[PDB]
Amino acid sequence: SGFRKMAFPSGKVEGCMVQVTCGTTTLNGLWLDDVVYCPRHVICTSEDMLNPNYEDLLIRKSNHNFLVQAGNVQLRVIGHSMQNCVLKLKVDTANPKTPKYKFVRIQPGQTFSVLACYNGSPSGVYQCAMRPNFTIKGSFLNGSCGSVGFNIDYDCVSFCYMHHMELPTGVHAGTDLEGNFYGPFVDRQTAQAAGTDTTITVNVLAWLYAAVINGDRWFLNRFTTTLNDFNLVAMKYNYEPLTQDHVDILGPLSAQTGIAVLDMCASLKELLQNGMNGRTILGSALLEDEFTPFDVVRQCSGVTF
Amino acid sequence: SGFRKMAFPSGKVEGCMVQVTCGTTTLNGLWLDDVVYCPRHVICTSEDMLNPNYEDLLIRKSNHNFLVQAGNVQLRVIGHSMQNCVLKLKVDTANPKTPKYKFVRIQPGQTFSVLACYNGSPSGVYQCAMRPNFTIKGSFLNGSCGSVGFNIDYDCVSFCYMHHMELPTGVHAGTDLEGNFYGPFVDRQTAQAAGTDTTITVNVLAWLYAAVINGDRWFLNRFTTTLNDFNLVAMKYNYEPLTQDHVDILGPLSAQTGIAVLDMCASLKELLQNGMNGRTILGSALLEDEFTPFDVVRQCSGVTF
Ligand SMILES: *CC(=O)N1N=C(c2ccccc2)C[C@@H]1c1cccc2nccnc12
Ligand SMILES: *CC(=O)N1N=C(c2ccccc2)C[C@@H]1c1cccc2nccnc12
Repeated sequence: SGFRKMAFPSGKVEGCMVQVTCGTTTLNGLWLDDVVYCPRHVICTSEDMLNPNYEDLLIRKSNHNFLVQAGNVQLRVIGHSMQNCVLKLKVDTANPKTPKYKFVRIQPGQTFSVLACYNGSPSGVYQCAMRPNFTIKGSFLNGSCGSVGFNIDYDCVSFCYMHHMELPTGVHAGTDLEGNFYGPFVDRQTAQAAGTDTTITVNVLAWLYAAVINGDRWFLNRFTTTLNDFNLVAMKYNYEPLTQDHVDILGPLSAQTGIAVLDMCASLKELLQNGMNGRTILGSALLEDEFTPFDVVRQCSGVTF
Repeated sequence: SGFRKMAFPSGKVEGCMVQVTCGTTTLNGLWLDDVVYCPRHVICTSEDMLNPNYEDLLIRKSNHNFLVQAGNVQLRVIGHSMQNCVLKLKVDTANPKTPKYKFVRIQPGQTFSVLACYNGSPSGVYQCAMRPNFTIKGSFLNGSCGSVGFNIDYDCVSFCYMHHMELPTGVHAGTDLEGNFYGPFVDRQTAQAAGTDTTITVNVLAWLYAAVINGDRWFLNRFTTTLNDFNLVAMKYNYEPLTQDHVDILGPLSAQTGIAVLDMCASLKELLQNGMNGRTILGSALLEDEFTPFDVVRQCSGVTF
């Protein structure tokens, strides 16, 4: 049946993308009800980014200094305020295309879809995981600021990420929809450290179950292991330790395939210790950790929205 | 800046997905203007699929035997006809959400986005390439029939694929929007051969340019080669031969990076002959061929729709 990195349909989110301009700077905004959300660094010039004092920079700005455009229509700004690293522009008209929505702060290891935008217009959609070190490995060029990450539950869009910056290492950093950064990052053009990244062990195991469901079974060995013995091998390979919560979450995929979680752990241990020996799993020559146990189940059931 | 497998925004295509039922069989249809397009095997039972005579099976069906539903609204069917392996149901109302559209028959090696649907509702979106052997490696469960593939050019949606079946090998087969299968496949439950698959050489080269644009340069060697010498190595590795048309298409990426196409060919030759030696390129331990030279340029310019 196949297994792919699948993003959510983006239609409900396209209808919310606007263009926000403040002087020389243009970026993307999110229009829900009568409020437009965008990164607060829309108020900065290139020079201001070296060491910005956002409170002082914002005081020089009035409602008329912000131009919001949705399609070829100019929204009128009647209020402005800073909430952490997000700017909230109150507009005179509610978005008629506002979907049912929630703002959520996702956990490291969880996935979401990104609708990459430029000048308020969508260009593409792809799936991402929030790394354990709170960075994402996306595809974002200059102008993509304000692009959002989200998940869908039938009719409800849960927004979880807003793009703010690229670190000098090439990975991406951003905030939740309340303006709080994921990780220790700050909205300033200064060299910042993301820290050691680790592999999402529960996600690699979920992907091994999807491989068995789709006929790939070569990696299955005759060994089993214990949670502590496996974790001795996980720490050496910078893999996050496995806990009984992760084993419980893997329950449905273990019940569907007849393979106990600890037996799948022993196979992962031998893959970590001996490599793939020129072989592939689900069309990949690496161990994949950007698929949660939920993403595996959704793709095998055909859950719709 | 990053490089990802990015699908087109799916909003314009979600508005066209309907559910089509004929007796016991339900699948997805595409509603454009006053016509619904769906696989003709919507008229079959499971037993009929072993050896269907579509002309005889369709004669037993009248307009009232087809139920078309878009959301919770039942469209009235006022005409029906078979065009190759596609059924065309004329309805009494035009889709108010019909985008600007074209039907196109794509070439092997070209890419497109798939909006996987179940019961007329979208579940996800992902990018695919039409393999040189006219199969696709997608993610499709029972009920996904009628799901469509497409590309977007600013405001115009070009539909290129309709999902019809999975081969016993796990790969997927389907038609263009005129009902003509890509490849030698037929809509029957019989064992079918896809034939030897080859690697899209021009796509692997485009991906090597994107790697250099994003800082990955380790694979660049001090060698060059000729078109015929490279093709001697391509034939041995089941890679499609490179021609001056492919070299011309790679022109912009060669001009952007300062690396002649034939020098990138020599690097590909050494990667084919010596492997990756435990290293990765753009987060992959395999040579990627599902990105066209156009997909690389779009992702480095930020082209919007
Ligand atoms: C996310 C994004 O588009 N940008 N982030 C930028 C940044 C610069 C210094 C420190 C942190 C973040 C620059 C770039 C950007 C933002 C807003 C408007 C733009 N217009 C043109 C080009 N780049 C940008
Ligand atoms: C594409 C698709 O969903 N299906 N294709 C099927 C097929 C069977 C035999 C030979 C060729 C193709 C079966 C499956 C399907 C189609 C239509 C309705 C369904 N309802 C439930 C389950 N599967 C299907």
